[PDB]
Amino acid sequence: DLKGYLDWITQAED
Amino acid sequence: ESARREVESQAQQQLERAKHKPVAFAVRTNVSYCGVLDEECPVQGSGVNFEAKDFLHIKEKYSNDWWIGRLVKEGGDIAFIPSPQRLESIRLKQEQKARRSGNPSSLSDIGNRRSPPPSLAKQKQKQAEHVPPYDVVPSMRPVVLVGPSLKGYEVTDMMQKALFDFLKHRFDGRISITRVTADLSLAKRSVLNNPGKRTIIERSSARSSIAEVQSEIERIFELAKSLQLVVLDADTINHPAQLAKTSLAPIIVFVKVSSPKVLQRLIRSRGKSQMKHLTVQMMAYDKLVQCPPESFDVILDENQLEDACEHLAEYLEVYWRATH
Repeated sequence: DLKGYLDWITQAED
Repeated sequence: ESARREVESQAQQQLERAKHKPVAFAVRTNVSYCGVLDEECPVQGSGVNFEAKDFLHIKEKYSNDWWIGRLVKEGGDIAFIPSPQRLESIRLKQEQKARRSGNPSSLSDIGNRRSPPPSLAKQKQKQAEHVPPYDVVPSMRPVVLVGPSLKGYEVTDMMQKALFDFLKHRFDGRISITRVTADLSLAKRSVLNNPGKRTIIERSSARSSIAEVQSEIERIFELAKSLQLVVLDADTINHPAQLAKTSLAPIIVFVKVSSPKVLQRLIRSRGKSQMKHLTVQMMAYDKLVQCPPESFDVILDENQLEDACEHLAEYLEVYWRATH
């Protein structure tokens, strides 16, 4: 869950 | 009688001809009623079997007692919806079949206190609140994301921006997304006739920004009138309860992290800047989780971006196929 919630949340606004 | 059959045929032909006309507007009910059981419908057997809090799309006009409309359901046909005044009449009919409606009780007291129904026994009274049965909601329900933390902080901004980009790319040419900088939580309808009609009054509300909020309200209404899907990026939403009593009634979309530990280690993965606000982020997260599932419209609890993306895409595809 962390792996999917870390890359995905850091690519958009990121 | 020939006249009733003639008007039946005329209404049927009008419906057949107007099945392919542009949609005028939309409304939402809040009462349990069926449009087929009534005897006042101009067409019998082709009424609407709706329930509380349902959405109707109206295209053309019939009279002061009925309108023509379809449901937002998939494959919904054309039926007749009772008018505001007609719904008020049928509601008065709802509270007249009882033994009494006014002050004189029928508890084995007959023949002494006739007590003809005063103004308190009619619809004239009870005007302290007077919640209208019908409200003019936007034609297309706006799509809004909430969670998993405060809007305006890195984690929430990215976890919403990814979904916004996916929605824009998948629905390119059929969706419009705009950021609503102005506030939205004050979408009221019955505050006054016109709070702050002119900006030169130099009053408490004339110099305020409430008029901006209302102007954004009509902007959202007219954009939903366009029949194309609308997604809001306003950074003033952190709980659906702040936008549940308004007229918009947007499609609340919840993106939730399964555990507080995952959210706070995600926050730690950003840096010290978010470590400073981690406390309020956790507080808002837990408060929004305590909101019950029936408050939201859709849920996005999958830890994979893709799975949530196709989940939202399937829901919006169902909505698109249902309203066409």
